[PDB]
Amino acid sequence: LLACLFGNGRCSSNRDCCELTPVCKRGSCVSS
Repeated sequence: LLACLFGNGRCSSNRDCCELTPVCKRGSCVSS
């Protein structure tokens, strides 16, 4: 069980973020 391989606020898709942040909008991870 590991849903977090980034640890930052920048991404390229929803799955590119961590568990605490299941959304990726504007190329930035967010918690919805």
